[PDB]
Amino acid sequence: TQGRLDDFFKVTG
Amino acid sequence: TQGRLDDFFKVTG
Amino acid sequence: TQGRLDDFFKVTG
Amino acid sequence: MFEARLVQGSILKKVLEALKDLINEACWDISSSGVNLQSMDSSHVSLVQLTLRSEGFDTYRCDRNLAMGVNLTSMSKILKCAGNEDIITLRAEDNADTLALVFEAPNQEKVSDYEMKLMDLDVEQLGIPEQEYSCVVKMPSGEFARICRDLSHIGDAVVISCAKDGVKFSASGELGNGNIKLSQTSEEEAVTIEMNEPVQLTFALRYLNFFTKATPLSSTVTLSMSADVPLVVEYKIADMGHLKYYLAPKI
Amino acid sequence: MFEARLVQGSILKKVLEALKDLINEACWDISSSGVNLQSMDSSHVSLVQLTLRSEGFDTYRCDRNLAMGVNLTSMSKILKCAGNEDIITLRAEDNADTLALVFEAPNQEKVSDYEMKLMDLDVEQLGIPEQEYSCVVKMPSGEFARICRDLSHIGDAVVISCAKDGVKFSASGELGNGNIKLSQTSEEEAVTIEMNEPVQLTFALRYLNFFTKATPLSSTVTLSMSADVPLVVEYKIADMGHLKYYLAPKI
Amino acid sequence: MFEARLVQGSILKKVLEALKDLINEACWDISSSGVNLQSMDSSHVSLVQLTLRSEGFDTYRCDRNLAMGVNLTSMSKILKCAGNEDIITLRAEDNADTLALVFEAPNQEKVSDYEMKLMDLDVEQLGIPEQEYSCVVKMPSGEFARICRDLSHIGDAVVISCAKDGVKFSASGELGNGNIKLSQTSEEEAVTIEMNEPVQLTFALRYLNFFTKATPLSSTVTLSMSADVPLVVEYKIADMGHLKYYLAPKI
Repeated sequence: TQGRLDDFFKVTG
Repeated sequence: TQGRLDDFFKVTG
Repeated sequence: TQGRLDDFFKVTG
Repeated sequence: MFEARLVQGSILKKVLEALKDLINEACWDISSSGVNLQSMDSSHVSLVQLTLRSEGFDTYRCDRNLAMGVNLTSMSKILKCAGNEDIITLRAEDNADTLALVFEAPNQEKVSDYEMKLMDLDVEQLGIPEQEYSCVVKMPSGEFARICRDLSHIGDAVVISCAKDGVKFSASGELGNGNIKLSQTSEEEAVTIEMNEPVQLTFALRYLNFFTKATPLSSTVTLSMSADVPLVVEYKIADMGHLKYYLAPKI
Repeated sequence: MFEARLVQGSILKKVLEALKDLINEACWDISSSGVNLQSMDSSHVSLVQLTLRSEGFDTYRCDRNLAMGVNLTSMSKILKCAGNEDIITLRAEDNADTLALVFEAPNQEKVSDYEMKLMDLDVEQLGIPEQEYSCVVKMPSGEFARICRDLSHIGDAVVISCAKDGVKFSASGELGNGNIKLSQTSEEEAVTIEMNEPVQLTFALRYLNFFTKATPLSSTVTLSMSADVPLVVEYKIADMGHLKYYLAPKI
Repeated sequence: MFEARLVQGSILKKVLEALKDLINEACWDISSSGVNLQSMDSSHVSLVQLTLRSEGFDTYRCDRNLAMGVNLTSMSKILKCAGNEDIITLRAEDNADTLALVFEAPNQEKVSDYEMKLMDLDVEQLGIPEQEYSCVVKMPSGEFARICRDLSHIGDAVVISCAKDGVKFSASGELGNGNIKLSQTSEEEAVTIEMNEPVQLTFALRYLNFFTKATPLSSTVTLSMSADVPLVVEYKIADMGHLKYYLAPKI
C-alpha cells in the first residue's frame, strides 16, 4: 500500500 | 457592451 | 455493397 | 468564363483558413480586375474584406462580372486537399452553379480536380467610408498574434490605449491582470506608431484571435483606431491585395 | 528455441503500427526461413500478409516451426517502449506460451526486456492464387497516402479507373466531388502504370487509410487491380520481405 | 521590496511547469540569499523542494524575509505569456498582497507586466534529516523520463532494484511485464551507480511521471534510495540551485 511521507518524516507544519 | 457594426456603418444590404 | 474476400477466395480456415 | 491560375496556391489555402473561422459563407465578386469578397459575421460584430488583383495570378480570365455564393467551410475543406506547393486554378462557367478547383502537384504527374456547388446568397451592401484614424500601429504579424493569444489567457476583452511613447494592450480576469506595452523601434520586425491624439478602446479578444488566423499571409499587420469607431486590422497579401478586418468596439 | 535479432528495430515498430489498426490478433508462423503472418480482419473485407526473411536479421535461429498466437494491440504497445534506434530481439522457447522482446539502447548502458503472454488462435486457411492483374500501378508511398487522405475528406469510397494515359481516383460527397489523376512519369518518386486493359473498381477509403499506415516501411507502393477481384496493395520492406494487403471491392 | 531579474526566463517557465502538475499552491520564502520553496502534495505522498540562489539572478534585491503564498496553477498560466527568450522579473512590495511579473521581449520594443494576487498559506514545517543513502544513481534526465514513461505503459508501479552490476526498474500489468536494466558506463549522458548495499523499493509511476516534468531543467538526474525511506529525485538548475523531489514508497 502507498505510504505517506508523514510515516517517514516528522512534520508539525 | 459589445456593439455591432450597424451602429457604426450604414448597411441596407 | 461492400463485398467480403470469401466471395472472391476459398478459405476453410 | 472564369479562369484564375495561382502558382503559389498556399496563398489561397491561407486565405480560406483566415476566412472560415470568422464567416461560413460569402459572395466572391469576380471581374476582369480580380476578386473581391466582403462579408460580416452572423453577429455583425466584425466584417472582412478581401482583395485579390488579377495581376497577382499567372493566368486570369473573367469575361463578365460574377458573384459566386460560396460555402467557405466547404471550400476550405477542399483546399486542404491541395499541397502547399500546388498550383491552384479556380474555374467557373458564365452562369456558374458550380466552382471547379484544380490543383497541380509540383511533380507534374498528379493533377486533382474538385467541384463544389455554389449557393444563392443575399450579398448585403455595407457603406464603409474610408477615413483617417487617430492612431495607426504597424507591427510584426506574429507579435500581434502572440499579444492576442497571451491576453486571452487573462481576460475576454482587451483595452487598447494609445499615447505618446507607445500602445498598450490590457486585460483583466480572475487570475489577475496584464498589460503589454509596445514602443516604437529605431518593415517586417519593426514597430511604427503614428498618433494624432490619444485613443482608448475595448475589443473582444475572441474576434481578434480570429483575425490573427491571417498571420501566415504577411509578416506585418497594421491596426487603425479612432474613438467610437470600428477597429481595422489589415494584412497585405504580397503583390495580390489585402485582407482587412473591421471590429466594432465594446460599448 | 527461437531467436530473431533485428538491428534496425524501427522496422518492427513500423510493422506493428501498420498491423494493429487493421487486425488485433494474428498468428506469427515462425520457421528456419523467417516469419510469416497472414490474417483477415473481423469483417473479412481485407487480408494482410507479412513476410520477414531470416536473411534480414542480424541473428536468426528457429530450431522448429512455430505458430505463435499474438495480441497485436498488446505487442504494438510494448514496441512503443522501444527507441527507434534500438536493436530488437524476439525470443521464445520451443513450446512457448510467452514471447520475450529485448530492446538494446544505442547507448549500451540500457537494455529492456518485455514478456507478453501468447494466445491460442484458430489460424484459418485462405487460398489466394497468385495471378496476373489487368493493371499494376507503382508510385511513391507518400503520394498514395495523401491521395487516400484527401479523398477521405470528400467521400467514403473511391472509384479507381485505369486506362491509357493514367489512373484516376474519384470520390463524391455532400461537399462536392473530386478526382485525382496520375500519369506516368518519364524508383522512389516515379509513377509507372502497366495496363493490360481498362479497369474500374470501387473501394472503401476506411480500409485504404489503414493500409497507408505502412507508408514509413517503403518509399514506394504498388497497386494491382483486375475486374471483380480483390485489390492488392504492397509495400516492400527493404531486404526483409514485404507487407501485402488485399481488399474486397464494393459490389 | 523584492526585485529578482532573471535573464534566462525559460528557467522560471520550466520550474513552474515542473511544479504545477504536482502541487497547486505553495509558499515562496524569499530572502537576501534567494528563493526557497517547499511543499507536499495534498496526499502527502511526495514533497518538492526548490532552491534558487540570488547569485543566479542578474539583479536581486530582497530587503526583508518574505513568505509569499502563491497559486502555482495561476502563476504557470501567466508564465505561459512569457517568451522563452524573455528576461523575467519578479517584483513585490514589503507587505505584498500581489506579485508582479515583468517580461522583457528580446526585441526591446515589447514589455509585458502581469500582476497576480497572493494568498494566505499555512506553510507547514517538515523535518527531513539529510542523510546518506544505500544507493545513488546518476543518469541522463531524458533517459530516466523515458524509463518512467515506458513502464507506465506496462503497470502503475515500478520496483527499483539495486545491486552489483546496475539498477533495474520493473513493472507488471495485464499486457505483460517488463524490466529495464541500467549498467554503469565507462557528466550528461553517462550512468554512475554507487551502491552501499542492495536495495529494492516499489514506487508509484504516477508521481515519478510528475517529477520528470522537470527534465528540461537539467541534462542529468540523480536518484537516491535506502530501504524503507523516501526516494529522492534531484535536478540541478545550472548555477541557480536545484529541484528535489521526495516520494514515499509503497508499503
